[PDB]
Amino acid sequence: IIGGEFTTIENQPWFAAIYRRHRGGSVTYVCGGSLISPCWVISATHCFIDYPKKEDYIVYLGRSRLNSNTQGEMKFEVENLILHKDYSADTLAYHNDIALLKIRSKEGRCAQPSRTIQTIALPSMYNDPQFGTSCEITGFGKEQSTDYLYPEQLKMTVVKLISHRECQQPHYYGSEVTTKMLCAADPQWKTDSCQGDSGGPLVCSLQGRMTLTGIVSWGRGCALKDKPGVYTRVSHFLPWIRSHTKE
Amino acid sequence: CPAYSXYLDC
Ligand SMILES: N=C(N)N1CCCCC1
Repeated sequence: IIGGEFTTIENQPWFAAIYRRHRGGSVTYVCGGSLISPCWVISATHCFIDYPKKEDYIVYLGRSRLNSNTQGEMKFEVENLILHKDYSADTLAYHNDIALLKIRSKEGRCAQPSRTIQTIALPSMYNDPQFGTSCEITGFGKEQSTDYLYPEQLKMTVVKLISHRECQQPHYYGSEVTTKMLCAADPQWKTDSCQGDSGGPLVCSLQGRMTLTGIVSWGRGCALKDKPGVYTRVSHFLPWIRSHTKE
Repeated sequence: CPAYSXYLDC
């Protein structure tokens, strides 16, 4: 997250932290996700596609820091890793960039909701706020494009939803943005999701409900002039979601 | 001038 502010997991209790084991045994952060029910985290396929084996992954919930423990945190194994059958990666964009991780502890348990661990609500189908609505993004992603490291402390910032017509203008991304995607950016282009933020929540308050509007998916650099961040448009994947979660 | 998500201009 470029710019924005530091935060803690109480702000964003559904934020999931996803890591990948190695052979040598060392563990690296992969991507964020969002806890949509006690057993299910949602995230982005492009995060997993290159190492798609479930046993490689660890999910923490309740976590405010990247590489040190947070009191009250819970650690999960990945019981099922569901990647979208229609994923594609093109010269720019990822399509159908959505993934579900079924989590279960060494104890055989899903999450237990706490002050630091809560679920976030799914939108109503095909229902999204108006362009210019201000929404929040959260992640352990880079603070600057050129950084070599990720921040140890969770961040968030606010961005505004962009109209399709605006995003699909050749000035911006053109054809690359589809109806299954949302754009969002800061008016001065000074705050944004970046590398390591993928799969995390775009949360808007539609009505009075904090609602999971998007999943951080792609964009050219970060906090860059005419280059918004692009997010999977969750309200266009409900059937995929529920079908893969009714189980 | 290759573009990849995330990183930079080209
Ligand atoms: N918000 C944009 N600029 N991103 C988010 C996805 C990873 C890097 C680029």
